[PDB]
Amino acid sequence: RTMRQNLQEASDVLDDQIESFTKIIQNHYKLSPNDFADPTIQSQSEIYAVGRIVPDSPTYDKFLNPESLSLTSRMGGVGRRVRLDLSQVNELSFFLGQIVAFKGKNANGDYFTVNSILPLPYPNSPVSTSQELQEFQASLKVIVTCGPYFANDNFSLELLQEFIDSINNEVKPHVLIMFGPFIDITHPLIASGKLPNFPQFKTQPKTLDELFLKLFTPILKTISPHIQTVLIPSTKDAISNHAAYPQASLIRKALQLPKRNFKCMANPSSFQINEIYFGCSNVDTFKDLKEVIKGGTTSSRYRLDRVSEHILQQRRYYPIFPGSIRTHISGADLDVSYLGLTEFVGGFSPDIMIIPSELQHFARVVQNVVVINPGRFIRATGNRGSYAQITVQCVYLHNVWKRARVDLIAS
Amino acid sequence: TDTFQMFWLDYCEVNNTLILFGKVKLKDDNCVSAMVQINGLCRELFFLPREGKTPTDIHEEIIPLLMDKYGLDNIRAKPQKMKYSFELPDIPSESDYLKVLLPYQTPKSSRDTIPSDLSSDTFYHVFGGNSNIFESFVIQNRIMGPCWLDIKGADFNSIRNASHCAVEVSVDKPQNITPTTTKTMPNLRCLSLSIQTLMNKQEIVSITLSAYRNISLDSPIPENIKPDDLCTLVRPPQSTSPGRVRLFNNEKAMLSCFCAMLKVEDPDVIIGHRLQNVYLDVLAHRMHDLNIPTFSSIGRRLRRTWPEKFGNMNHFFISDICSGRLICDIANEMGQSLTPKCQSWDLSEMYQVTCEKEHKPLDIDYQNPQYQNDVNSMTMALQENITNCMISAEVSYRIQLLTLTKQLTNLAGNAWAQTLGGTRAGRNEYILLHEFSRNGFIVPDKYVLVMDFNSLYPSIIQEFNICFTTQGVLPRLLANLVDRRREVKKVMKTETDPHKRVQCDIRQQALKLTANSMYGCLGYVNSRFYAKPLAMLVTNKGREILMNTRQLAESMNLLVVYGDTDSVMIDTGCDNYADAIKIGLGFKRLVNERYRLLEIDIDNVFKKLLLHAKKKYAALTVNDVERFKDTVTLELSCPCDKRFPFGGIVSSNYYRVSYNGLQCKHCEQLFTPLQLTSQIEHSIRAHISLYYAGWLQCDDSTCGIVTRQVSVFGKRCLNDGCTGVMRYKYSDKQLYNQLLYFDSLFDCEKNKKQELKPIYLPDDLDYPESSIKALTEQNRELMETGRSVVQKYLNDC
Amino acid sequence: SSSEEEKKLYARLYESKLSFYDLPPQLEQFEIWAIDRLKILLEIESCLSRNKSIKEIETIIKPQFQKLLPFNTESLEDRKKDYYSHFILRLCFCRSKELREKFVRAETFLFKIRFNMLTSTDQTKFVQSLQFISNEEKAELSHQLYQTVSASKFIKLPFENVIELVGNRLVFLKDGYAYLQQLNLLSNEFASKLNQELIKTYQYLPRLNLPILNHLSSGYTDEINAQSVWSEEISSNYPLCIKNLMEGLKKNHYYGRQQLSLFLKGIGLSADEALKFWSEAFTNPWDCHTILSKPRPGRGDYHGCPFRDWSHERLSAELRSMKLTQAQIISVLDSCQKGEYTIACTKVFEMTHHIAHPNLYFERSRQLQK
Amino acid sequence: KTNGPSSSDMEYYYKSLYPFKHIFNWLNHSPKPSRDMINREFAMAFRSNSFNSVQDFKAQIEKANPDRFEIGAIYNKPPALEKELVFDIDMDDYDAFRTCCSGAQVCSKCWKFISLAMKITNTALREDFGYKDFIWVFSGRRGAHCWVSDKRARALTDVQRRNVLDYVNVIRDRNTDKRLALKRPYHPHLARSLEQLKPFFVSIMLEEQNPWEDDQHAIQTLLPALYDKQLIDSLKKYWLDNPRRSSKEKWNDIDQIATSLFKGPKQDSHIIKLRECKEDLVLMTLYPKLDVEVTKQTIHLLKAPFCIHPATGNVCVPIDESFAPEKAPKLIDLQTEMEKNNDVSLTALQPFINQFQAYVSSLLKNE
Ligand code: SF4
Repeated sequence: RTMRQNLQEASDVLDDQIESFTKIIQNHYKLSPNDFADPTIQSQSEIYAVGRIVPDSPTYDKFLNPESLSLTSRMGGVGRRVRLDLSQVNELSFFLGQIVAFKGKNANGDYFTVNSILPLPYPNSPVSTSQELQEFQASLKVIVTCGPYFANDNFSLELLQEFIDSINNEVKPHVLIMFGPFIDITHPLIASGKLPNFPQFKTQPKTLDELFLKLFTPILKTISPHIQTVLIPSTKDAISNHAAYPQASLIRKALQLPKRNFKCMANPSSFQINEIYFGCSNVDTFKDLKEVIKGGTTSSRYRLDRVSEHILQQRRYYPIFPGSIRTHISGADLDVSYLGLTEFVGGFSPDIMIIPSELQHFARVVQNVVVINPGRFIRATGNRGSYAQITVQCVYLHNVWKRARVDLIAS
Repeated sequence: TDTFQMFWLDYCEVNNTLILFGKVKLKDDNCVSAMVQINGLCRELFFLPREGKTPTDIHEEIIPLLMDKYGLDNIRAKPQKMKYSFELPDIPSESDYLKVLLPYQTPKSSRDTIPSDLSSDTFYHVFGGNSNIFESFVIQNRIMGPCWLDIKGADFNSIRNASHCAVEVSVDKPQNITPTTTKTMPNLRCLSLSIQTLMNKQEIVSITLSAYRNISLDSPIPENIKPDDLCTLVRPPQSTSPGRVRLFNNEKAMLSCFCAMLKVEDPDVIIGHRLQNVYLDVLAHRMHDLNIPTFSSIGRRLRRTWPEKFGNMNHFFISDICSGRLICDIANEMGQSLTPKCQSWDLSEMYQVTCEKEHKPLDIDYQNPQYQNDVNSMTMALQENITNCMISAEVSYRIQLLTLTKQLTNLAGNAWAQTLGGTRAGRNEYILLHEFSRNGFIVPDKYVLVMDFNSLYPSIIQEFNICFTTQGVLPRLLANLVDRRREVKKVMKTETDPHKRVQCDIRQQALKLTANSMYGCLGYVNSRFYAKPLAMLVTNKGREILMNTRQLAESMNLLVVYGDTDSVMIDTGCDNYADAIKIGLGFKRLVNERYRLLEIDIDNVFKKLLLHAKKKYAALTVNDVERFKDTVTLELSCPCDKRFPFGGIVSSNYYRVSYNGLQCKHCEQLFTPLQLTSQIEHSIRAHISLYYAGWLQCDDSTCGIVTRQVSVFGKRCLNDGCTGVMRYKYSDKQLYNQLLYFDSLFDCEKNKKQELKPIYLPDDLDYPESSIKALTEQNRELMETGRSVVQKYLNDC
Repeated sequence: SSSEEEKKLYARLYESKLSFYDLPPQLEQFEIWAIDRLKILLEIESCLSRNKSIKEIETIIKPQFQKLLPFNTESLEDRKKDYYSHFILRLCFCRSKELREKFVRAETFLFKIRFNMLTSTDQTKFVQSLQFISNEEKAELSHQLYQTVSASKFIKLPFENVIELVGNRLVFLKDGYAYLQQLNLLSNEFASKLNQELIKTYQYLPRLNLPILNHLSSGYTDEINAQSVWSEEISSNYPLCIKNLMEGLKKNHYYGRQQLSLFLKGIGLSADEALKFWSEAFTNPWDCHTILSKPRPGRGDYHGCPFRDWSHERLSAELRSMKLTQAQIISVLDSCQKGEYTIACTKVFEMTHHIAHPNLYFERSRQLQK
Repeated sequence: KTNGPSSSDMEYYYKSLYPFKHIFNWLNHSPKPSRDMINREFAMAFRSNSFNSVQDFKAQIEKANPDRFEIGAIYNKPPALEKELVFDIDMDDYDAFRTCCSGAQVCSKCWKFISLAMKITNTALREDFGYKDFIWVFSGRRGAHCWVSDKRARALTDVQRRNVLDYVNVIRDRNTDKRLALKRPYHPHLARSLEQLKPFFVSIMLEEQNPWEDDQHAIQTLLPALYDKQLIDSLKKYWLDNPRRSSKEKWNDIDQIATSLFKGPKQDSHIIKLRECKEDLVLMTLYPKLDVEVTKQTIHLLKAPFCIHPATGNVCVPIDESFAPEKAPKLIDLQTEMEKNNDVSLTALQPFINQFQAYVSSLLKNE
């Protein structure tokens, strides 16, 4: 796929999100489609409605509140948007791009009064047969890191070397998952072109791709062949030529990394290590999701729990739309036409969900899903960052949350 | 021996019938007047089938509908293949039509005609809807001007007190009337009228009537023929107080006697000078003003009352009322066309020109008081009237106004009255109507020498086969006319009898005039057969021939003094009649050698010529650029930090591409390749990121909002009710162009050819071949490596 | 029908990516789906009338399939769109013999293209959803079969099913049988069946008695003077675009009218003569940069630049008729390949006697005779 | 000038001799009158239609007394659905290769061109198309008409008739001033036809007709069949220096001069190419030269069997393997036989009626 943006196709995808949730709600709560009607027009009767949370003006203030939100699909209400009256609802958390289901009424034509919120149901968890679990049996250690890997004012990978020595000779994990950026295109020396002569290279790199081959490849090559290593990019990776989410995987041969133990995965990607389902995505949902909140009970909860539940409910790793912007320098860079690929593969909730963030590292169980932010491997100043270690005790529900221990370790 | 035989002269239309006026022979070999009322005439309509439809389909639709509107029991109709070759664009060359015979006399709505653009799903055009009844009769029965008519089934008891004629009959159907071949005609009763008026309203003071009761057009009319009767009527101009003179106490009494005399005389032809559009009008209105009950005797149909609207239409009413008697006006358009040597066409002038006799005209003014008490003045004034009356007659006979017009009428197939009182158009019209209709065509709905070039256009039409159909109909018609004219001239050379010879000369003249008038058919703007493409075609060829006629004249060392399509004047260069005529004939032969059908002749011989204009003279006569227009510059920063746009190997106050690379002019430090390419790549990625921010903009200039919100109908604007279209504000065309621009900066061939876009306008404060060639090859490697960084993203796009 | 019974019917009707449209399907969708199929069929007919090769037609229609009528998708909606559009066009084209023959021809050609775009596995499955000869019969006929096929398993069929291969001597004939072409047999069966079904559809149409069906059926439907512009003396001075526009106007009686009208004004055709010219031609000025900027001509269009718009095959035939040598033609085509249309046109001017305006081409051609 | 038959001779012929019953039974494809006859077109050509029975057919032809009539298609209504597949072969396209006859003459020598044309066409109709029910009929002068009456042949569309014609019509370009340059390798039909014609080429072309003994004729029709200009120019010089060499000598000179000219590693390519040119010339001279128009359309009219030829008086009889044009009975000779024996069964026409009857009996059995 090329760099094309097609408005009809983008709009198709946004329409389909509303429609597919309409079917999930109808099956879960066992409602008939005749119970759903168009909330954008007046009725005498209470109705069920499903739609996307949007601002009530298309040119809107940075800071939203419960009085400045609107909610339809093309079939549901000819795509019309209707202001939300949330005054009869004491507890809520909404965000722009959220798909939601309501019970309510448009009494007079110009507002839809929400009487209750029908919570979206949590997706199912993967299962395994007894045979498969016995093979896996015949503890599991997974290490997870996330870039940047060098500081803002130099090109030292000394900390990464120290780390590699540690995993090779002490920790000895089965798998290492490394998230980009590796060479971050917004690194301030890279951005300004203040790139020095490297006396430890016989021939100087002429491009950022060559800088990766001379700087990272030789150090990555030293990771033990016994440790399978997975690379997942960022849209800030200079080495990627696909700078939109969802992002195609890097090409391992081009990075001159050995087949013996390196796999390049897409951003996002989902995979199993033994029975454990991982869902990995490298856009900072945890930083970006700005909730509009009402209620003492909702506000007293931890933000990271609420945000993880929104992601599980929305069944996509970056449900915010329009995606966030850094102001132009960088952003989520959503390729809206392919948001399909960012949905939970198979409709399954992952056992472990890893979504690196610039917020402080964390590991939390939410709705029986282990949610992990390993933090940045090095800090901008050059001080130690962090990484995550996952140790898991060796049809059936994996109950990874009951068997997994996650440590957040100073790198 | 069992059929009614009449020589027809004129006609009139009334109550959807056609009346013919003419003469019948009696047992004593004398001829009296007669009228024939013709019933049963129909309009010939042709309905043009639609694509896929047939005439039978048409028959099914309109015939029943026509039976209703007109209230007819049955309507004769049948399929018929007809050809079309005129100016209506959507009609084919040939088609099967439905020919419908719609009677003029119908029980209902007889005055309502079927329009050509009648709405229907079976046909899309209708010809013949507005057919004139005289036209229908003449064309259907192949009547060619005044002639003898065999009339069978003549009803002698149907018509009662309808006319001023001696014999009145009728017929139920026009097919009962056929033309005979008899070439002779009966003598005509001619009555010369001369009227003296008075300006109060124009009022009539006196009338002179000179009767010639045996004018034979079959033999030349003897010069100075004397009238069988001469009478003058007069009323007093102020108060109440040769040949016969009759006095009346007032004008009403006078005009009453006039009408009575007209009835008894029963003339076939009324001769006069300026009758048509001067004196007949005065005569008519005065009979109207004074309520003369017998006013209709000026014609041959009897009416007790005038038309309702009587009091442009005045011309028709009078012409209609006169129907039955031919108006022989020597000074109307026809009369003038036979007397081109005149200039005013005043009576005395015409008399001089045509008869070589002098008459000094008295200016009679009856307003003058002397005419109420001075008997000698009154008598001299009446003498003037009598003289004018007999002069008018004599002139009309000398210029052969009747025979020529008759021959013209027989050739064109129109009415004698129309030839006498109309323009050329009428003849031009009917000659074609007869010609086309007979060959299955549908016609449209209603010394200096003066050389004669009148035959120019008719020779062009014949030579180049120019016709509505294109040998075509028009050229063939002309060829026949020219051929017959030769046949006549051949017979003349041999003919000994002066009578037959004079007759031949009349025939020959008529044939000539007919041919030389044919151009009017297609050239006259208001012609029924007008065709601009043909007119222009004939006109252009006419210019060429005339232009080349000039060159020909000069090739004989002659000088063209003047020229036009009708005539060309040539200076012979001689001072002798003989030498002049020989030059003239030599030129005649030369012109014909180059144009076989163009036969010019010598019309005028000028021994001397004082010339000012054609009719003004005295003489002695003898007898990538646009693609990048909105891209933005690549901005580089020096690893001293000065920022500047990079425009390739081009001039700049900020940087220099030297033999060892890109150099900063502020601090002299050289960029390394990585220092350049990291910045190229960083800009690219900034652009690609902006592009993926997905800003949208609205079309509508009165709205224009920019937003990142996308409606589930993408193109639809989110402003309540706004009808504008939404478009990605960084289109993928713009992105691609931006990258292609970056690519161009590091393209060696483009750098060397100096085809890059300038980074600076001339008024910019920072405004800055063989050096570029050299420097580009010296930096090839740097360029190609810079270029590869752009290509990383261009193949991915 | 519950949405599940309808899905099971369409799963059974479309076990193959191709269909003979044997069973009937069980207003905006009706019109759009009919219009979208109709556009593809008109593009097929436009390419057939231009004598394009099957491979060129396949290349032109491939992007139209992705846009208007996706083939080879697992989407139930695209499969529905293909069925319903076919049956909706049966209602449109059943009315006249000419409309049926045009529809059967275009639709049978559409079937051929789609069959060729299938995988060999999908073709075999579709044929399963033509008797091979024995190895003994192959051994007996081996010499005659090899001689026939050399220039180009065996299937034995009546020769009447492969008349096109018989005419070219591409198949061996014995005792009224041809030894082979399967696509031509399937296409003839499809065409025959479709023609029978259109006749049946027409017999039932009076019960269905409309605006959309009528509209869709109708959607298939001076030295320099008005005469001299058609003459060789004047026309020998025209560049190829004006030649193309002309030949068209004569053959068929917006952009082309504008390009030609303004060119003729530029050569001196008066307003009055131009109105005569157009009225007479309808029997039933831009420079090259401007001409090239207009939307590209499609089937039935004659505007644009032949050096860009025509195939090298068509240009070569035109240039050969102009007496150009093979070396001259290669030089012109090299310029065309480079996108240097005005250079190609300048070369044609020079070889038949830099120009970048049709009126300058005409004026220069006239100046050479004055 | 032997005048053709008089109008009274034609009246006598249709009254007493013409085999109306056999022609009706042939065209009707049944013993009982059917639509194959009632709806069949006939055209009549006069010295200046459809039929319901043998009696109606006889009575209308006797009343009309045409110089010939022509058989057309079976229609859906009484005067196209079906017609016999037909071929016409005339001598005209062989005139450039015969010396035994000039203009519109024919004899048993040049009749061998038509005999070979019938043999090659019959091989294709039988072996390649599987047709069983066909008959050849003398055209009454110097050609022959084939009528293929198999149900499958009768029902052919104009497209299928054109494909059958294009299969059998190998010699599309009849111009003898040019090399045919036929497609290689030969199609199996063309290879088989060459092997069938080769044995007759020496005896017919090189010996009996000997058309290339004339050096101008050899330059006009033998030399243009060769591919190589140096060979053509060398042979032309050699025959100018050695005039009036027989066709057989000139045929051998081609190989001798070619062997002298074409030496070294490329010689085998020239030998193959010369053999191909000689093979193309065997086909140019002896292969069937069909009239292409009569075969293409179901509606084409063709002269009925047993018509009289208006210039020769010959009956258009069925052809067997023994037939030559001199064996065709003339109407005047048949009238002279009938004066002695007033019964058609005692005339020279009866063997040809018996042959045609046996054909019709076979056809009706197959139907
Ligand atoms: S290059 Fe210009 S003048 Fe020549 S054919 Fe193309 S558009 Fe016409």
